[PDB]
Amino acid sequence: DSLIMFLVEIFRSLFVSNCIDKNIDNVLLSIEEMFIDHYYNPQHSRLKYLIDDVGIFFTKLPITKAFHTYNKKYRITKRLYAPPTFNEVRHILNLAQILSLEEGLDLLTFDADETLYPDGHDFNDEVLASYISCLLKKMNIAIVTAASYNNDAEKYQKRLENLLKYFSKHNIKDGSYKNFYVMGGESNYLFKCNEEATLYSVPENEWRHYKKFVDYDTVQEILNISEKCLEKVIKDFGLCAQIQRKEKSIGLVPNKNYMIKYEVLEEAVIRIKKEIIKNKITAPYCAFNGGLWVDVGNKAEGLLILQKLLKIQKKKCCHIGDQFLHSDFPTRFCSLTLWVSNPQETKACLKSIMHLNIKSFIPEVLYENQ
Amino acid sequence: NIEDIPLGSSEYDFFTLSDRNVMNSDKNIVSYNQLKNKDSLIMFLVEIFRSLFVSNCIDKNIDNVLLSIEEMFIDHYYNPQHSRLKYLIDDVGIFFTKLPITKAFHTYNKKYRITKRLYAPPTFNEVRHILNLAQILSLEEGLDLLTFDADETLYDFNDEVLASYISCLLKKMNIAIVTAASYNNDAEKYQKRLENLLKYFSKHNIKDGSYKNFYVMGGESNYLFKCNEEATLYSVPENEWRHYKKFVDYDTVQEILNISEKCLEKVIKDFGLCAQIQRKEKSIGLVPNKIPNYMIKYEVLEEAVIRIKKEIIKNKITAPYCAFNGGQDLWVDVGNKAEGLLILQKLLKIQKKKCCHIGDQFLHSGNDFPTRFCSLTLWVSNPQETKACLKSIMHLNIKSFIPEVLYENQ
Amino acid sequence: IPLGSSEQDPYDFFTLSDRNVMNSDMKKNIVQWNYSYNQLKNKDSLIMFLVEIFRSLFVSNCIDKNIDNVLLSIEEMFIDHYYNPQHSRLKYLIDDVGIFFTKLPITKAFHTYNKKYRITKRLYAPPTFNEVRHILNLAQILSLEEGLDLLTFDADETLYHDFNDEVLASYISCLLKMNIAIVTAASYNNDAEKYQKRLENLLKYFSKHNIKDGSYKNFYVMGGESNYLFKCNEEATLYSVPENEWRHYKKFVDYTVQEILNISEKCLEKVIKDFGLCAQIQRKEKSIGLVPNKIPKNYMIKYEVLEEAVIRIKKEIIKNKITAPYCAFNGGQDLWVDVGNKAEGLLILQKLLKIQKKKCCHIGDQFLHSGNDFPTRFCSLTLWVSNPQETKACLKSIMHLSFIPEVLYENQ
Amino acid sequence: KDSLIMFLVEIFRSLFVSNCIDKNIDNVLLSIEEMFIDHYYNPQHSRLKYLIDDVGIFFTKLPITKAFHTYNKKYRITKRLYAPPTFNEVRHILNLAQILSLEEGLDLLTFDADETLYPDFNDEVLASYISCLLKKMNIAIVTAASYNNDAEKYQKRLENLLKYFSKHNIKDGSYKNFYVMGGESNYLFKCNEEATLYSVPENEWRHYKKFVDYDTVQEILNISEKCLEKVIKDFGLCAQIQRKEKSIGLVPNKIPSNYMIKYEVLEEAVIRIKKEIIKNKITAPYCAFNGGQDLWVDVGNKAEGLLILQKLLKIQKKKCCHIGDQFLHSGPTRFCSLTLWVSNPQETKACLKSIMHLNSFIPEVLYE
Repeated sequence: DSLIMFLVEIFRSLFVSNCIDKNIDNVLLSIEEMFIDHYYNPQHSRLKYLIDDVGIFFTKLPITKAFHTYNKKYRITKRLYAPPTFNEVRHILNLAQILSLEEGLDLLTFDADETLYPDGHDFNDEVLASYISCLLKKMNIAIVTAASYNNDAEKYQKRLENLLKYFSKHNIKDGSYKNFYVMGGESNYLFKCNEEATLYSVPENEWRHYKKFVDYDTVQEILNISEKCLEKVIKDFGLCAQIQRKEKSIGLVPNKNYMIKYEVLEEAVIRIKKEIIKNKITAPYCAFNGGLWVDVGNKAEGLLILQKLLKIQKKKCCHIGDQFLHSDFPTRFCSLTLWVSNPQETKACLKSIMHLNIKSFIPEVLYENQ
Repeated sequence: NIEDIPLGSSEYDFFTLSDRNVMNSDKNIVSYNQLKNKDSLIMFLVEIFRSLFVSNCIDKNIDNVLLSIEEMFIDHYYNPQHSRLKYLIDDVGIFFTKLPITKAFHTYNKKYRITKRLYAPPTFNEVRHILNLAQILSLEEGLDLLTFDADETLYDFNDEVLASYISCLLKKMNIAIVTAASYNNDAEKYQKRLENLLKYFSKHNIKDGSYKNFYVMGGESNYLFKCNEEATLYSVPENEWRHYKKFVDYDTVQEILNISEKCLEKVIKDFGLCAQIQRKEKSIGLVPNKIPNYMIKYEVLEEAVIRIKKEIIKNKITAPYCAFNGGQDLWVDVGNKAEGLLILQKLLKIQKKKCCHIGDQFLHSGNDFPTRFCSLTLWVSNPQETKACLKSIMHLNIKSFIPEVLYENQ
Repeated sequence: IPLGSSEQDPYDFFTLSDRNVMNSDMKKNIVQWNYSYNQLKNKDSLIMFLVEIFRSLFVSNCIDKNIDNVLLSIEEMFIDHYYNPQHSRLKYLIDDVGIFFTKLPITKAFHTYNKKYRITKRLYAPPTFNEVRHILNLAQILSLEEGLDLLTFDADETLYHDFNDEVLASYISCLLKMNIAIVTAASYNNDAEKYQKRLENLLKYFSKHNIKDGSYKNFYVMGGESNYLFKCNEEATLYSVPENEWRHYKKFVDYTVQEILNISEKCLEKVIKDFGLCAQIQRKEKSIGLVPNKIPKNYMIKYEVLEEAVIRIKKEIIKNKITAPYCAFNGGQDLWVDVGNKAEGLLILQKLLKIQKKKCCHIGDQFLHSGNDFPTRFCSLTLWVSNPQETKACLKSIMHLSFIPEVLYENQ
Repeated sequence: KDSLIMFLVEIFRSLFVSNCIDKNIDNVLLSIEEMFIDHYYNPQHSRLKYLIDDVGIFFTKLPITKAFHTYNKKYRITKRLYAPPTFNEVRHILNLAQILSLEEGLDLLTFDADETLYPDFNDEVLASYISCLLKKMNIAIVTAASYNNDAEKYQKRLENLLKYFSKHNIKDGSYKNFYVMGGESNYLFKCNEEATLYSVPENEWRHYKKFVDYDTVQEILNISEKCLEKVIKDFGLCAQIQRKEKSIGLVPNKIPSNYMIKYEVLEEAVIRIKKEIIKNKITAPYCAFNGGQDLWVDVGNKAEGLLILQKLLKIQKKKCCHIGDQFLHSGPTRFCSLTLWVSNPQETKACLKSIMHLNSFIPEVLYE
């Protein structure tokens, strides 16, 4: 809600000034030169001054070609009473990031909790599985999830079986199955795929040196502080819920199920962080309300581990998620992040990613089949 | 009559909260001015509880604050035009009953203990619950008519526990269904949408005379239907209830659709939409084509509504209508669900303190359906809330039952 | 004219109009810089509408380059609103914008202000509300290629106690050689001499410079907002213009006038008893006021109590169903309800002199009055000046209507 | 108190729109006073600190409930049906609670001269109160005007106040308790038997001040001088750069018979200065101030000077009270001593009259 709101008001002022359908190249190219200036000198840039929480530009964002591409198809400037909206600027920034990938991509990462199964149940989309299939032939595919199953690959495969079903038919002969990765526990458990389209655990020895270290005792007392507070949350609000503890995660689960108020869940999240602050713990963790789980580790550092493990340059990486569902350390600080809000947008970006170096193909981020 | 209800049939959310293609699931994360204009009475109470919370007194004795609010509510019930509440909030509505807002808060606070929170103040959704509680607690003498907004709270129908509650309440009061769907006077198509509800009526509502209390208002306020002993819908002739409705000349109805048709044809050209226009007897719509369905941008559909409203003002038309979106298509109806409610209580000769409407104000504008003007309204956002409110209505007068507006089994 | 004599503006917890607390020019601009967006937007919606446009151009880092395409598009809307004030696109975006009696060259006004003060060279301070108040004042002055026949001043806001500025008495004098009108809420019946005492040093200047060429006849004074008219004679002395002479240009209000005074008096008597005020009520033929008593100086009435009393009187006016035009103001230390309207007093002066509205200009400070009482740009072109330095700058530009118009600094 | 005043403004607004503020609101007020008392005991872990981050520290227990009753009984703002409490009335109530918390009196009373004493000093009734208060406490005046060691230049501004001391505060030796701190926190002065200012040697009080070396003080002025030099050329100013040893200023030139700089340019230049210093990794407390017509960046701050006079005169923080105007410097002294926010001379004399009667007199902070 920083860079998007930045352009939204700019377009709102061009709208009410009655010039947004005319030649706004002078305004667009000044913003683009701002973005190019920020890409070269990201510290003490002019964009940094206006938007202090702005990330790092790993690419040169062609925001002028992104607006012209979106406006030629959807004619948002021909609307007399409806200015450009939050979602249209978001589509334009997704359009600019895809257009900036002239070199191509070697690693494409997904947020499964938001992109592959936002419903909360196993993968289920053949067309989406087909896009991931053909993209796996050209690049590495990694999937990041907050599921807490420790290191048993059968539980993670249960959620992605419909996706691994498609790998069985087309992704075994050419050896592309070797490049598919799964990071469980946000950033603590890694899995790969074999010839039989089955997930197997990658031992820590093969990738532990790519993850920043956190003390075992530090991990535990994070869960200890989280445990006592949830116990008080149960007694304070008379909840019919139970605490489920794992090696690096602890959760507030309702008994089979019972409904916990969304506000009480948010209240519990604010008691946890505030308590961890009072004990002067500096280790990164992720207290998450799903409509509660406290994982030691976040999905952003999990994207970092995968970039080091595969030895990929920041330019050739792109992450796909839905920032509506979390409001968190932004994953945009570690990779190029597309923001998709429904499956039709996800299949639109994946189709344009399949045609990156092709000039005849126009980038689309909203309608897969239009 | 609809002349007394402030309709704004022809009168911006940069975040597009009402866009359900992007707002796909339970909404909770995201909105101040948007929630305020949907109901200024809720946000009026949200700001008062927030100050009591930040003054560190919301879990102590706040009866002094609640009772002065309740007295303002009682006074607004007695003189709704010159009351203090009418001055602080201008678009409140009419309190057809005295609202016991204090006991409604104690009831919600005793079960959910929202004042025990240290960091989350009472939210907009919780005050809406407390309001629904006050509306139900005010029904001390019962209900004679219960209206449902089918498009917002019922839809086809597929909920056996919901059908059972309606059947149980059908034995005690008139049940009316108001839908924006228009299938002319053919009750077959309306029967297909309410089939599982009518099939339940066949089993439990035929022997007693309860099936005679079921009404269906199609076309928002244009096509009325009743239920026979075979649990089958049949048209109530227009001549039977036409005098309960503000008369709109047939020449005015067609001209409204003619204005809407030419605006929509221009919207098709301006944006290259793969859509066509299907025209009904009293309604007209912009419908996306089927891909050899297509998609029209949510912002283009919102642009088309405003153009249609602005062109109707240019043509000096004061007839009530409802130009609205609906996610995927555009629809202009020469009809109004608020007048549809007024027709029903005039036909049934119901006094206003014995009527209750159930709808989801998130999915409609306050210009089309103004808040608290036809009857007392319940704002529900999910079926579990609907089931909880119906069971609470089912257990009126039953002192053993504590009214619940959020959780059915809890 | 969309008058809201009994309506009220949104409440201001910051009390910007409280002159006792906001008594420094340094205090005002700091609070203007922060706690002020809602009040400034209500004082003039077209200025704040332009502030947000430049703020977006500034933040996009293009305000230093060629922004003519934005400025000329804004100017086209001002021309279309001048040609169709009822259903202009500008009317849709700004409901309370008002009437443009002239074609405003807003592009040429921005250039003129920017080339002298270089507000565009700033990197951290975008254009402010007061600078887009200045560019618009310049746009209205540049719009008078066909000049002015009448120039009106709000003496309560722009000239004064009594008139005391000979340099300001120099500008009006040579301007008097066009019609000059003085509008004042001060009510002294048809007593021509009591109005003289407050314009004493202005009229004494007229005696030395405006008698020979006969310019003294074109000077007018509207007293009681719109109740008592005065002219100037050969001896620089005000004399009463009989009400019979001009009353047909004014909306007739039934001698209804007395009932407004009875309503306000009874409300102010309750106000005194409610807050234990050491004040009395003074009643004139067409006005009534709450004045504090003398200290056995004079006592002090709270600004908020004066605010409460104003709202009460206007609500009591509504419940009595009186729709006659009037003005109840706060006045800082004393309250006054007058059966008259300065905006109506301007229309009388325009009708009395039969002058086109394109040839009329008004000088006043909108910080000191409400828009429901004097609507924006509905009687004539209006210049919003904040201190005598801006008044002399604007008057000097009107004099030389080689000269580059200046509205901010008299010398510079 | 900008954050604390709006805290109560918003709470009294809800009591207004709930129709209960004229009724008995003792439960709401004493719930607030309990939060204030808990903050006085544990300021770092208080509920109030979570609500207001910049609340600071309360050196006294605030009787905000008694302050509300006192203000409302005389002015009856709860009888207003349409004008809820304003920012100023809560500010008046916050001044009442602080004066009411001084049960044991004051040993030091401090004045910001630029904000509350300069309408040169010309007010006899104000000079009469200061003379009376000097007979029972230490009176300190803090000024941003820096004339270095030269006491004759400072005395010009306080002449009519010092000449009032000459006729009343000399026989009892009250002049020995009058102090002047020029340069914000750099030049201390005292008064002698002739009602005349004399400078105090810095060696005698420098140990009460955090030390900044000639190397650091000068670099503040070097960066400011070059940023101000760019500003004069950027906007074509007819102004000069006046450099002193501990301050440097942008001063407009006089007219041929002074010129005026746009307030936005003076604000544009302060921001350029501050952001350039941060680029140079300087963390020393300086004060870049706008002041309407001329810019001044002084090495030092008025708050540091209040701490200097506290340690020098051996004054407990409960016995200190500062009088200033925070409308003029909202770009805080509340962290060093009890601070009253006054906006006009009548408020100053009202608050001062209440301080003379700290030990039947109902406190007043509005009209004397």
